[PDB]
Amino acid sequence: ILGAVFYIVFIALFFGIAVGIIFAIKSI
Amino acid sequence: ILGAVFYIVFIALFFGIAVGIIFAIKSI
Amino acid sequence: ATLKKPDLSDPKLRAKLAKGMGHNYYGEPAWPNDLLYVFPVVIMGTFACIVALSVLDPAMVGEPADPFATPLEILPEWYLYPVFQILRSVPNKLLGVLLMASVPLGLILVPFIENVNKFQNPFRRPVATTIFLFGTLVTIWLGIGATFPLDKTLTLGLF
Amino acid sequence: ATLKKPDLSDPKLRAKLAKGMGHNYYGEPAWPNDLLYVFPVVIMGTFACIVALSVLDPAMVGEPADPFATPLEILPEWYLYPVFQILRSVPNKLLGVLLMASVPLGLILVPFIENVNKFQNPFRRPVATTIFLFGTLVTIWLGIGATFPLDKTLTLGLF
Amino acid sequence: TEEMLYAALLSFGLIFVGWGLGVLLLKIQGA
Amino acid sequence: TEEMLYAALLSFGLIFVGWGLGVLLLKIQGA
Amino acid sequence: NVYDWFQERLEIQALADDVTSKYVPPHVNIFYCLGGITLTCFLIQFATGFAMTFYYKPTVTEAYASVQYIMNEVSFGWLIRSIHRWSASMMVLMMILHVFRVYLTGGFKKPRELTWISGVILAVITVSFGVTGYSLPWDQVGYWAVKIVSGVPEAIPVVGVLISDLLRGGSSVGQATLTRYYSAHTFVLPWLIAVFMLLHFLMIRKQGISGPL
Amino acid sequence: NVYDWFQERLEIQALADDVTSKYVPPHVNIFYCLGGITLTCFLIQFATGFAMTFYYKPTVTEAYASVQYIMNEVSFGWLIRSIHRWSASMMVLMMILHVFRVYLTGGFKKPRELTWISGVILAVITVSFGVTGYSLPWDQVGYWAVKIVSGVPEAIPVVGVLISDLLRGGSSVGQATLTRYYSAHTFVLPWLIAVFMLLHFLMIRKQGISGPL
Amino acid sequence: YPFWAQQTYPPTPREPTGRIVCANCHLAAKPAEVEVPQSVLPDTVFKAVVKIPYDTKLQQVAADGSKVGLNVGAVLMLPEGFKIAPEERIPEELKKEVGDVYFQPYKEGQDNVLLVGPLPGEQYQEIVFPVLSPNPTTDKNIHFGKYAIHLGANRGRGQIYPTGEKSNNNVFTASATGTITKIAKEEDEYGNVKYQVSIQTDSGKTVVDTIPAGPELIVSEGQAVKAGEALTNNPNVGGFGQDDTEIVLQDPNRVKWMIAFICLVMLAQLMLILKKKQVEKVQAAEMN
Amino acid sequence: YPFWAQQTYPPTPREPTGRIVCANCHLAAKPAEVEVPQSVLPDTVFKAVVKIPYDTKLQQVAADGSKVGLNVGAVLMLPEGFKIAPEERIPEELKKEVGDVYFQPYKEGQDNVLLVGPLPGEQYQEIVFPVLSPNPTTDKNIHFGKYAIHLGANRGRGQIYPTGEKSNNNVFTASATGTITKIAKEEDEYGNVKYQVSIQTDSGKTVVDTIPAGPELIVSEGQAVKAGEALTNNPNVGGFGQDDTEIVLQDPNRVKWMIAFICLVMLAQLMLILKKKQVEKVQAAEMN
Amino acid sequence: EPLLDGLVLGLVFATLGGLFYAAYQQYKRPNELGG
Amino acid sequence: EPLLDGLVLGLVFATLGGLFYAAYQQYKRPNELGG
Amino acid sequence: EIDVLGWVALLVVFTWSIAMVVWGRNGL
Amino acid sequence: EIDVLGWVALLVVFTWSIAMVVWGRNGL
Amino acid sequence: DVPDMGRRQFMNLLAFGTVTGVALGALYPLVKYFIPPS
Amino acid sequence: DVPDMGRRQFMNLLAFGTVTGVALGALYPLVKYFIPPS
Ligand code: HEM
Ligand code: HEM
Ligand code: HEM
Ligand code: HEM
Ligand code: HEM
Ligand code: HEM
Ligand code: HEM
Ligand code: HEM
Ligand SMILES: CCCCCCCCCCCCCCC
Repeated sequence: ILGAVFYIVFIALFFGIAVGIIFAIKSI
Repeated sequence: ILGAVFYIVFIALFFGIAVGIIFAIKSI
Repeated sequence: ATLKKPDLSDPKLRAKLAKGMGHNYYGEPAWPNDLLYVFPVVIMGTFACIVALSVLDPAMVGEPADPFATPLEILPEWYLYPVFQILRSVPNKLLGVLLMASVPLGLILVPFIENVNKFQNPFRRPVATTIFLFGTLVTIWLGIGATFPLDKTLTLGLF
Repeated sequence: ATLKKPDLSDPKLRAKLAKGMGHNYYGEPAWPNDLLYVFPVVIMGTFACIVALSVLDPAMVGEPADPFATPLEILPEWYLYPVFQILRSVPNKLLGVLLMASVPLGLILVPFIENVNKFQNPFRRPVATTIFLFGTLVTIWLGIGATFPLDKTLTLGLF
Repeated sequence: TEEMLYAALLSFGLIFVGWGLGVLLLKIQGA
Repeated sequence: TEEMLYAALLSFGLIFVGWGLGVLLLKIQGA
Repeated sequence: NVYDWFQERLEIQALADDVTSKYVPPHVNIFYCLGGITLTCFLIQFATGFAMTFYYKPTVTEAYASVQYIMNEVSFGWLIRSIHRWSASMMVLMMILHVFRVYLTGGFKKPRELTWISGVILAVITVSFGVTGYSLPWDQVGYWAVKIVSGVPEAIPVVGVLISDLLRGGSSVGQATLTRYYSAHTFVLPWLIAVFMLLHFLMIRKQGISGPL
Repeated sequence: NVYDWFQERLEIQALADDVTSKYVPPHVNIFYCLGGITLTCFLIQFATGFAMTFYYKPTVTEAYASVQYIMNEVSFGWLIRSIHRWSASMMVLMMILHVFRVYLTGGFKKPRELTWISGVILAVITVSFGVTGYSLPWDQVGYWAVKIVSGVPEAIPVVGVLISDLLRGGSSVGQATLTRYYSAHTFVLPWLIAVFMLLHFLMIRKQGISGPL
Repeated sequence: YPFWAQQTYPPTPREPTGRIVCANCHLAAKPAEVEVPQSVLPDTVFKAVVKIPYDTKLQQVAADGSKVGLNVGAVLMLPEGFKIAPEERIPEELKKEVGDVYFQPYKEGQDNVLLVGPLPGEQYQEIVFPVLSPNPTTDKNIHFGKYAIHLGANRGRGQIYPTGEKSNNNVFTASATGTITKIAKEEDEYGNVKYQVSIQTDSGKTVVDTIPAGPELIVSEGQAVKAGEALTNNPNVGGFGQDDTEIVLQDPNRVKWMIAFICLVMLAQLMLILKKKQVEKVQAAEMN
Repeated sequence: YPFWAQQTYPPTPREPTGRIVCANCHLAAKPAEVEVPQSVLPDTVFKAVVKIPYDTKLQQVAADGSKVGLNVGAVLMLPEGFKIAPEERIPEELKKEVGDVYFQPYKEGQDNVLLVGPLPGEQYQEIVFPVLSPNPTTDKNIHFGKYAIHLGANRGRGQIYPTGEKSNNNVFTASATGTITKIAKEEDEYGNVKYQVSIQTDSGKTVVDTIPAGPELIVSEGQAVKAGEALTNNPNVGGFGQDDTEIVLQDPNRVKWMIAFICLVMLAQLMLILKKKQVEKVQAAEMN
Repeated sequence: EPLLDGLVLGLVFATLGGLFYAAYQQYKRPNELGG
Repeated sequence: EPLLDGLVLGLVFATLGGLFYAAYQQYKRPNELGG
Repeated sequence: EIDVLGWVALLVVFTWSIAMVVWGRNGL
Repeated sequence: EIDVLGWVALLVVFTWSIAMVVWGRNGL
Repeated sequence: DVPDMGRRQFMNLLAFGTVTGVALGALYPLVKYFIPPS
Repeated sequence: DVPDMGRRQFMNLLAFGTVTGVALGALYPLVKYFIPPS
């Protein structure tokens, strides 16, 4: 259960970083 | 001295074999 | 998506296509798209997973060798379970050795046996596919069997 | 004698000749004349000589290692005599190490130094040849020197 | 036989997560 | 320093013997 | 200029031209990585393998203690050996999956059967790596595993005992066995797998990938 | 037909065509064999070297006795070790003569300087083979020779002791040294010399022989 | 009993084959399990759960011949450095979970090998061990890494005593061959019950196989069936069992550094893919 | 003497460095050589020639101080299995060449290590050793192969006795520092000649360096030159010397098989060249 | 090593499934030169 | 190993001589493309 | 409970690798 | 005196090799 | 609209920089391994 | 005048036969080496 939460937060974090960087690079 | 004799006989032998085989193959 | 079609107006390519080749003359460019940008991802991915596994689940050190004490519960590594199951179950040892040798040697014959057919897609060749799935099933079955005691090794503790 | 002349009517060959290449496009055919019939002779000759030497003059077995007993008369193999002579004679150790390193590194510079000249024949380049012979002489000299005692190692028991 | 289960389910399952994720990024950029 | 002498003289000398021999065979066949 | 310097002599451009002339067709999916991942696992084995030769001692009195020494005393030794233990299993697994992808894509059929054969040979070589490696620690499992596998060939009627006696270096398992096995694990198999990987890769690069489905 | 079988797939004829397209010019005399003779000596080392790994034991308690065992008990072992002792010297000698022929024929000048460099590297590697091999018997000469050469790097002011400590695996010469040296002699140097010989030969086969005089 | 192992086998409970001397008297074979965390940080209290399951509503033959329940006992071999946690370092719920267990080391200076039992078999179907992990930082003889754990668990009465003589919880057999004639129970009021079984003819013969009382009987009268005939039936309903497992004495720095590395890898991968995406554009602006 | 080596060094004459204990008393250094065949067949008598050269017409200081010639002595270490040939297996000329040498083993069961001397230095400038090679066929502890031989040869009187005290064949030195005053030879008719040399002043001092008679003198009167001043000159004219060599205990089968192989090789080479010659013709018939 | 065995079985089944899926996907909609 | 040293010196001098002879031989009578 | 994060890491790299490989080559 | 023949052999192969190499390629 | 010369090198540096990071990170423990224990 | 097809194979056999001889001769002791001592 705990590991699942951590997993979600981890992938969500790096996913967010990805979607962040792409738009950061795109719209600039 | 002995080794020199042996050397001469050895090379002479194989030289003779060479000159032998060449003519044996050539003139046949 | 970065794509080059096959140049079917080039006899050199057609000659290869007829020979079952030339399939690296069309598609996306291998360099830099795949080789420079994607292969490293695979490498680092592999290395990363292996490192993580190594850290979390490091190698153990067993007890020193005793030639006068035969262990209980003695197995090889997983990829030898099927072979191991065969060798201990089959009474005739030479038969078992042959059966073992049959694995790589038989595999060497596969290409020559299936040259009858030209197809690649498993769906366009269901006999071979059936035999393959059967083989796989028997393999895993023997594999699991290797771990059970000799009594219930084949029956697998079922029938 | 089985000989093919250079085809100087072929731009591709001339382009190589200008670049200092294409020298394997003329002469006797490499196959089968040399590769199939002469190379084996060289191989078997080499092997034969080494075998004869091995039989007549087999390898010895020295006395076991004693870390508390430094041997008298302790040398490396011949190809290290010159280097060995340098290292023990030169008082400053770092200097000696540099002098040792100077051998392979200096050799690496040879091609770039002598690119000034295009000639290959030693007679058409007497400076380099003189320096080379000098080097060889100094090398053999040091080599022999390595075997003599440190007192007469350089003077070589002469002057 | 508990570590084996975890290993199996996860090694089999997270592949589809990664897959879907990749597809998701593809959809986000619009290929 | 006797084996060394033999080795030197012979290793240096017999090369010319082999050489001359080869030339001799060449002359015998007539190239 | 460096490029000109190299190009003047070795025609370096010939390489770059060949690498960029290659294309990857649409039917090449992720499973086509499995071959290259099997390789990646081997390079790791080569690195970590090599490293362990700097501390491991192939003697019945020295081995077990040397493994301990790598695990307990050598810097990151535990990590090196752990990687070497994992990446071997992974190599074998990725090789099996590679075989699956090859078979279920019909890439083994004409004109690529030599690649398949060299592959089978490679597999036998990798299993050999595994088996020989397994016994180097000279712990209980390794010793009793070697003692079992070494005896199998005896079933052959004419030349079985000879083969076994060659494998263990004698009638029984002992120092000779460990020696021969270590030689096999750290010298023979590397060169063999190298050669057959070279042939594998040359043939593949020669003919290219198999067609679509 | 076999030729057709192979030709259909790997275009075998491409090889034979390349081998027979090559010619050897008049200025190529007997001394041009020296390179190929240096190689022939190495292949012998590889064979006899490998063989001795089946009986040699790289431990301070086992080595000397194992060498004795090869000399006195192993079939033809004395011949194998003798060949290995002679053919090493011969390799180094033939390499020197090869260098003579190269220099005094100006084959090192443009555009073949990379071949020369790779050659120098090869020479350093061969000398390394020699040095590391020399101490494996772990007799008096070998031990005291290693003890001398290992200490040389200490003269470097910043990183000498590190280098030496890497070479002997510690502050003094002992088992670690023998281990590292054996690894070096039977694993590292073979792969290195292989690579650099490969490069040497590729460049030579690429550019061909140097011109006449 | 677990202490008879100490008595009969002072140095160690485990034999070089890994069989555990317990089996030398408890000849039956029932399952047994040991559960522990996959990893533990140094200087940490954790749970090691032994499991010795058996049909709770199933009784056995008592020493006198009665029908009493059965107790459980076990030996647990933990890695070097591991030991029972001090009563002060054990939390409430765990302390409650453990119970009135009397963990007993196998001998002086071997606190990692622990004997347990006899304990009530109904309440202790599983036995909780409160264990404190060692600390490589303070003990330089301890290292991080993976280590084995060995369980030897048992339920029910044994079949052989330390003296050598058998007990009344196993089958008995005939002597040679000859007519049986008697079935009695020449019981004293000092000693307990027995059972008489005679032999005769074939070669004289007049020997009697007087056996304890407890097992059943499947022999009536007048037979001669070799030597080894099961005439008493097997009354045993318990048995010994082994299980091995592994535990990782883990260093957190080791883990967190790994995590860092992984994050770096993922970052790098991401950047590479982004670069490819950047190139995908440039290439698309040169199609036609 | 060679036997004082046995006395002072029972186990072996050679030290782990390979120095030979002989040098511990014969402090001078003169050359020495040992010659043997490069190879020998098993069970064969052969010559091992020791050479201990020195200026024949050059005399040394005698024990009493006189001028007598000098004798030669040597220790020779041969490989295991080698020994002096039985007088019956030695031919005439060799037997004559050897002379009245009394080859003496270093100790019981060490017949390969042989002591020699003192022998007359004028006639034995070189010393012939008649040696019989071992036979691996009959002695399974002996193998064919290459083996070392160690020589330790000497001529002239030593400088130190087994008891420790010095002799009259080396330089003497002063004690500390102070005025010398005397040069006499307080000789008895029981003992031999001596030489008195005194010391004084600087710090009291009245010590005398009474030295044996034999060496020369380069000090007259009234000096004080530290401690170690060469005042006696070096009378030694001999010295110890070492030489090592190698011998091959050769198996003839080993040789003859090699010869066969070589012949085969030469045959093969010849045939290959002939084939090339055959091809040279075929190729020449397709030029133009 | 239960973990290993779990990984093996999981990856094997996943891989096989993926391969048959890849085959079927091309079976229904043949790419250019599909065959 | 005196034999080795003898072989070394002999072969070295012979080789050098042979090389200079080969150079001189071409020096006097240049082959085609001699240079 | 850093160990949990430890395993989660392995899982996340395993996932992310497939994710990035897929996104990279418009995966399958 | 088989040893003498033994060395003679070495000498004869050394000579004959050069001889055959030379004769083979019209040597130098 | 279109990425100029400078913007490419930025992504190059960004990617291969991190990759170099991972390379060094991976290569660092291997160097400490080969240095012998004191 | 000119050697026919058959006469070539004769020299082939003659040469490569002897070479094979030397190969086997050289290869034979190496096999006995790898068989362990009793
Ligand atoms: C260490 C073991 C092996 C390594 C490193 C390896 C490596 C590779 C690589 C990198 C490729 C390029 C294509 C790809 O990855 O999909 C490949 C293709 C191939 N492999 Fe392997 N392989 C190994 C074992 C095997 C085995 C066991 C087999 C068969 C039993 C095999 C048969 C093939 C075939 C037939 C191809 C070409 C298929 C096609 O063209 O579509 N290889 N291999
Ligand atoms: C150049 C290549 C390789 C070298 C130099 C090498 C070297 C070594 C060394 C020195 C050891 C002893 C250390 C130990 O016992 O842990 C070892 C063990 C081992 N090797 Fe390798 N290895 C190589 C490749 C491989 C490959 C390809 C595999 C399997 C595919 C493999 C499997 C093993 C195994 C299973 C062990 C023992 C495992 C253990 O100790 O727990 N090795 N290797
Ligand atoms: C997305 C990742 C990958 C894909 C799609 C893939 C697929 C392929 C394909 C289609 C081929 C055929 C080559 C040709 O037609 O010329 C091939 C060959 C090969 N690949 Fe991979 N693979 C991948 C990963 C890797 C990795 C990570 C490595 C090494 C680290 C590798 C090494 C090789 C080698 C050595 C060959 C030999 C055949 C050749 O050179 O053409 N691959 N692979
Ligand atoms: C194991 C060591 C070496 C081996 C096996 C080797 C092998 C070879 C071979 C077979 C050739 C073909 C031409 C010939 O044999 O004459 C060659 C050419 C060449 N070698 Fe080496 N060699 C070695 C070391 C060296 C060294 C030490 C140098 C320079 C210091 C060197 C520089 C060259 C050059 C420049 C060529 C081409 C010269 C030309 O084209 O005329 N090699 N080598
Ligand atoms: C794959 C290549 C090689 C392998 C596997 C190998 C292996 C071995 C082994 C196992 C030994 C120990 C046996 C002994 O001490 O005699 C040894 C010794 C030795 N090696 Fe090698 N070797 C190789 C190549 C070379 C080369 C190229 C040289 C020099 C150019 C060389 C020089 C030596 C020397 C001088 C000894 C000790 C000599 C002696 O014992 O008298 N080796 N080698
Ligand atoms: C008469 C005997 C020999 C002669 C005249 C000779 C001379 C040469 C020449 C001129 C080259 C230049 C190659 C080119 O231009 O393409 C060369 C290269 C080479 N040779 Fe030799 N050599 C001889 C013996 C040998 C032997 C016995 C071997 C191996 C057993 C050998 C192996 C090589 C190798 C590996 C190269 C690399 C360069 C290439 O492949 O072109 N050679 N040699
Ligand atoms: C070493 C681990 C051992 C464990 C964990 C163990 C466990 C037990 C337990 C729990 C009981 C009582 C069961 C009940 O009353 O229902 C028991 C009784 C008994 N054990 Fe053990 N035992 C061990 C070793 C041994 C040894 C070494 C012997 C003999 C040498 C032995 C022989 C017996 C016998 C004969 C009884 C019953 C005696 C009676 O009831 O009068 N066991 N054991
Ligand atoms: C081990 C080999 C030795 C040899 C071959 C050797 C040889 C000789 C010879 C030939 C002489 C007589 C020379 C002459 O009269 O001109 C001599 C005398 C002498 N030796 Fe040695 N010696 C050896 C060892 C020793 C040892 C071990 C010692 C003392 C421990 C020693 C101390 C002396 C002394 C003091 C004399 C002369 C004593 C006197 O003249 O009163 N030598 N030795
Ligand atoms: C099933 C693996 C057995 C490995 C036996 C190794 C024997 C040592 C010599 C190496 C031979 C390897 C041959 C592999 C084809």
